[PDB]
Amino acid sequence: PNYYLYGTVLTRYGLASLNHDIRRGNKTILQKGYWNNGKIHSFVGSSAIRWALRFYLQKQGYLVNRVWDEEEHINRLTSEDFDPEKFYDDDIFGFALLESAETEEDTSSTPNQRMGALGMNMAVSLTPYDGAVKLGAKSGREKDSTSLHFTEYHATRYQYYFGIDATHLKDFSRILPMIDGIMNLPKVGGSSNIFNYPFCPDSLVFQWTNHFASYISYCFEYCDPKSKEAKLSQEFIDEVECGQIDPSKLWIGGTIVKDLQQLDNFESSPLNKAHIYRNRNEMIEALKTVIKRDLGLE
Amino acid sequence: PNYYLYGTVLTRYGLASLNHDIRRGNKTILQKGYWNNGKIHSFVGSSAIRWALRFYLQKQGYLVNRVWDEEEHINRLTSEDFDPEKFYDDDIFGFALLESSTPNQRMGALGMNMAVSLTPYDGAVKLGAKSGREKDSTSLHFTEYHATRYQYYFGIDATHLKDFSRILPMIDGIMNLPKVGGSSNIFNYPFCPDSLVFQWTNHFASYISYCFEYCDPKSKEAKLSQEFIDEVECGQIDPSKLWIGGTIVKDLQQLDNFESSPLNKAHIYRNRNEMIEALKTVIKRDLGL
Amino acid sequence: NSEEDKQYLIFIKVFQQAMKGNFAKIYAKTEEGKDPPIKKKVERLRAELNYCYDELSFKEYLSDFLVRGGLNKYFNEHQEEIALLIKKSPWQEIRIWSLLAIASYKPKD
Amino acid sequence: TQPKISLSLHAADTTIMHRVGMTGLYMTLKRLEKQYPLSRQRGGHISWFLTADTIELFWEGSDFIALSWLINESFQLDDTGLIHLVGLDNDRIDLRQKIHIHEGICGVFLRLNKFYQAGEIINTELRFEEKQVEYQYKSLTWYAHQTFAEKLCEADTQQLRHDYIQITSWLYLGGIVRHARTQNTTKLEEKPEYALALLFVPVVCHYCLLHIPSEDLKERKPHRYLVVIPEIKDFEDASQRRWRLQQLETKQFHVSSLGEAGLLYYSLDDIQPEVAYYQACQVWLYEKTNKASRQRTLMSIEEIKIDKNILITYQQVQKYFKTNYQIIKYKQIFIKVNPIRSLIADNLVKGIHWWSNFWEKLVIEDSKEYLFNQLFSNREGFIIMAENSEEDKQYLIFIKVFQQAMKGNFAKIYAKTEEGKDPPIKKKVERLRAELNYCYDELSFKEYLSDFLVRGGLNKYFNEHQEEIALLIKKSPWQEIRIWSLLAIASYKP
Amino acid sequence: MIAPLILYLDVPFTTFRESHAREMGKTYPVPPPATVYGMLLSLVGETNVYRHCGVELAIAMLSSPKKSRILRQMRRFKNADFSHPENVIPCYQEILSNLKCLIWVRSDEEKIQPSLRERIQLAFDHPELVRRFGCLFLGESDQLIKTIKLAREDYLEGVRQWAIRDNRGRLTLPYWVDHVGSRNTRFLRYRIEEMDRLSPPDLAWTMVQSPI
DNA sequence: GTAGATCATGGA
Repeated sequence: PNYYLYGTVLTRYGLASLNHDIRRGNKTILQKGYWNNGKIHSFVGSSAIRWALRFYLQKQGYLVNRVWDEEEHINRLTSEDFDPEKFYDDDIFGFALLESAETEEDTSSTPNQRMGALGMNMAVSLTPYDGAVKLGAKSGREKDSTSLHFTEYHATRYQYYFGIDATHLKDFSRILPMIDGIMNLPKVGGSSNIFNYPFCPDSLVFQWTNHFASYISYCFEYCDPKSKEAKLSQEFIDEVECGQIDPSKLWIGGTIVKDLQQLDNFESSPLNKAHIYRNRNEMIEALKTVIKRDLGLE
Repeated sequence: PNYYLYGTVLTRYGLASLNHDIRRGNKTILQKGYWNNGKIHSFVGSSAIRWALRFYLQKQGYLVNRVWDEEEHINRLTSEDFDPEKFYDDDIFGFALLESSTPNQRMGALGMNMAVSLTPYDGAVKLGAKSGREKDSTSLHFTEYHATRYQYYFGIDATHLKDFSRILPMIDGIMNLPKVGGSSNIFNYPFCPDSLVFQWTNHFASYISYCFEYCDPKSKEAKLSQEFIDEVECGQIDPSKLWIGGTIVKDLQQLDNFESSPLNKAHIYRNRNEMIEALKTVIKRDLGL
Repeated sequence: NSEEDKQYLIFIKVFQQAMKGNFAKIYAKTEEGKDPPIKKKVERLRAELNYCYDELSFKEYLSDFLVRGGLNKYFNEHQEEIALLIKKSPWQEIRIWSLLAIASYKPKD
Repeated sequence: TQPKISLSLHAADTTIMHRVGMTGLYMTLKRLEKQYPLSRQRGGHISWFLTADTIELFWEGSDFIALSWLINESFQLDDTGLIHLVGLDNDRIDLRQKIHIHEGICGVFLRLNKFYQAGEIINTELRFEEKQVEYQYKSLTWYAHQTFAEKLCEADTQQLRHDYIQITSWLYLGGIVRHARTQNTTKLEEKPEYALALLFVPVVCHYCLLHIPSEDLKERKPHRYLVVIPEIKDFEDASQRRWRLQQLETKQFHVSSLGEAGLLYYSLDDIQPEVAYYQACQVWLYEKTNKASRQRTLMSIEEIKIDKNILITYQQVQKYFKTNYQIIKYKQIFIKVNPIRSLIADNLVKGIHWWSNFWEKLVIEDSKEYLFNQLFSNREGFIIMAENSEEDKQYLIFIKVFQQAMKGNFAKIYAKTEEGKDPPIKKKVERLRAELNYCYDELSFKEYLSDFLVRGGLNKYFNEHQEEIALLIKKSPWQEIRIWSLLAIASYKP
Repeated sequence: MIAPLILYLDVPFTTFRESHAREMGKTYPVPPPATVYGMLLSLVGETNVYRHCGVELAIAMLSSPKKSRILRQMRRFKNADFSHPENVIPCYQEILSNLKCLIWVRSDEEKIQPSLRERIQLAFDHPELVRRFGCLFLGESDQLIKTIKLAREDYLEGVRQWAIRDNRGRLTLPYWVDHVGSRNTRFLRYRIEEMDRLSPPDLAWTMVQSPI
């Protein structure tokens, strides 16, 4: 019986210049693209968040094959032959070998590759991006080149969607450290020197279910640019009321709980029978208890 | 363990012009942009605060690689090769040598975000004009100023420091910040903190970024935000890791049912020096200094 | 047209009628000479509108000017709407509308 | 008999590059048939039957001999060492455009020294406006297109291969080998006929130079290359379009946007009112990643679909806006592009208003009024574009209102200032532009605009359109109003 | 005959890279039949790709997705050393935002029972009996599927952009993909016709067959 | 004798 954990997490409001694009003159372009209603939102690549989770796992013991050398700013491999049974990194994020690209099958016999048990979509800004730049002239009378640069930033919240096949894990107990990393995400790659943007969640909609599909990918939206209210999307509530997305499988926490409770008719709403906790730690503890009971981790 | 010092610091009320950008003709425009609920706020760049901290470290006598000549207004490097083991500035703020043995870059322990005006920018301008009836193209001009308090968010990865003891000078500099780059001749805005919310925890998550709000859109009130208070009440933020100091302490203590709130058992000090001393004692105990 | 647009247009017409009344009063006052100035009156009105620095001063000046206008039939027809619009709206927006009404004014031939 | 190579546009396994290659082969075969009327003259008695959308090749004897003859005659090098494609009418084209095409091919297709042997750097001084400018280009002695016939045929039997041929990025643009450690296996493979088509690709596609306006033209010459790859509807149509494009001057191929190049490829097309015009093309951007980059890299691919209205508007823009200037300095011909034309062409391609990004691309990104000064030179084009606007006449009414207000504001000071003390329009317009740039939000900009309108005195246009202009000012976004104020300043007639 | 299974599909982000687009990540406007076939095989948990040859798929676009480019530090096998800087290259990848489409599955030509249509119907009927690994995605592994559900011919009852097999069409989508090189990749030319039909036309059906 | 690794090879 497969067990999947899907989740949409919303980040705190702040000034962000996280992912960036190819530079153009003095401007470091924030990377962006179209989203709902055709407006342009700033993106954060999925590889960025996967790198953040990898670094979280590396930073707290958790023997990993791909070790990030902080001194040399390079990535190193402890073992050339990836071993998902031993390394958290290979078990969760998967790997691809040289022979994986010159053959059609997945074996060549040691496995040729491994599809990562965790997949996360890219993070998008909850609010459409308006052109905002910052001056960067460096101190000193000697005004040569490499000075007077422009940095694009975005003062909104970011939301992203992730999903894990917990059954696909070689070691079932490895899902708990990943959840801890998702909540205690250190830093998603970006200009932390100038724009320190904590990526820790402040609103969650998790779903622990055996269904291969979860219609909760991007449930947070408020639009109305230059704001931070971040209400739950109407279509998500409508899908909850319709009958799909069983409320008993939903886990809602963070600051959205206050807005959900303040809604009228919420006591009789089908969304009421979902596991709703204002405290994210309490909801995560309850969800991890359920996960350990279901996966036999006890 | 991995210890982080997160903090949101609020400045005093005053007239500020510290964040000029590319001027439009005659008038000097200060940096501004959209913020909370769609109004335009004035931002002070985090590089300004980083420069102020660097200058504090230099003035206090600490070994700093990049020495700033006050009389020459130029920057000089004592060692062309950055050595985070020996120099405080290289250890703290990092470096990046980009030109055609030792590493060429460092991530830097200190991470700072932009300083944001607590009050939306109204649009105040000030006219300046050179005295004398002999008037030329550079006679009269306009400078934009803002009467507000600036709040900014910073984070320190203590374990990332090459020398763990270097975190204390950074805290001292934050509480004794020199002039933050601006127009000190005509708008002397002290950037020393008057309200702090610090967090010294081993968990990577922080919920204190920009935790201050205004009671009135045009007022010097600076109350704590309701979201931060709610997150303290619900138990998300551990009160034993919370350090609140400054003038916000009075407003917190006048709150109803304060003695029964979990916010009560947080480290609350009206005197900022006492709060800093207690926090530094805790930090020294935790880091084994 | 939305209701807000309707009230905005009614306010523009109210201000234009008030200017008609004020300029007629001036014309009656300075009948002497070749012709009473018209551009000077508009410049005076613009300067006085720009003099206002806060909500109270601007609204006091606007009410005084509206009363000096006279009958102001468009205000007769729309007591509550225009009164609430003046009381509620930010004074900067009302000044913008007043200056638009000044710019879009046609002197009587 | 039975054609040894058969190529059709209707084949379901072909991509756009394959069809462009068949078009290039069709043009080359037409030119060769004109050059060699009798099949006996051609090596191997190679003969072809060309239709609207089909190419069939017949030859006798060894396949290698006939293919070698066809390929060697198709790709040639003149005495000076320039690439000489017989598919193009080389006698009709001038030396400068031949050099341009050769440089584009060498910078896009022959990026690698593994596929060309370089000769000496030939320098030629052609007089232009009583000035001799020295063009310096890298002459060639061989390129892979010339000797691909060996790769097309078997080594021993000297016959056409019955299997797939592993091709590289010089044949198919972007057909890179991602993993160099798998060079033998992970290589794009094509049938021999499609390999021949990909060989003939470069004839049809055209090359434009992209100018970045952030850097000054004088301070650095352009290096970004744009490849315009058309979508083929018919062999005859595309052949005629390319041979017509041979008319364009070399200075027209320097653009500041991909959409400009895409529209320029179709600029000479004749519009038939009774025929529904529709054409599409792709523009490929090749740009060095860093300063020390050895070869250009494919950075972006933009698909452009043009209709009758877009083509008509672009033709009007080309006719009325200022053409590309040709600044000539010591042994260099710096071609100064028109930013307004590029911006308007990009806006037309994207399907948005032609004034969509005028402010942040014309005032914010202007160093020393370099872009601002061109507005008064393109005033006539601005007037034509506004007059022939497909919709939104209310904003033209607003243009008239703002121009009247500007007239009043300027006339006030010009009456205040006596003769000699009167400043030119340049200083007042610069001050007005700076004041417009000062505005940061809706309230401030609308306040300034309203005060400016009042200071402009009596405004007949505003009076005649009270409700419309008032609603337009109240409702429209302030950025759009600022852009239209800018282009009303540009089209202001003193 | 049994009505063809209809699978509503909603993906926040999707990248259908082109077969010959290796230097830059150019994407197809519409999911190719090969990608949809692979997604369905993943949905039913079928690792063997030759198992369900002969299934016919029809794709109807509920909206025109917008194309965007994102920079990416993608890795490659260029040097033997993993830490060598040559193994990381920056290049653009084109993505599609807010892709909504309806997929028709018809399995009349399958010679192996149970057919793919029956397997999908059974998987949706009893999701707890599906044995599969990983998370369902369309395109890249990180581009998860938001909503995949059984729908009717008129789920949005609006207007549909069908993918019609036209020999003069612009798009060249593959119904079989060779991931090593391009020898075994098989192509077909399509066009996107704006039609108000609630059922796929005859030319809108593509049969997934082996290159042999 | 052949595949993997290594090295050359490119300007105005």
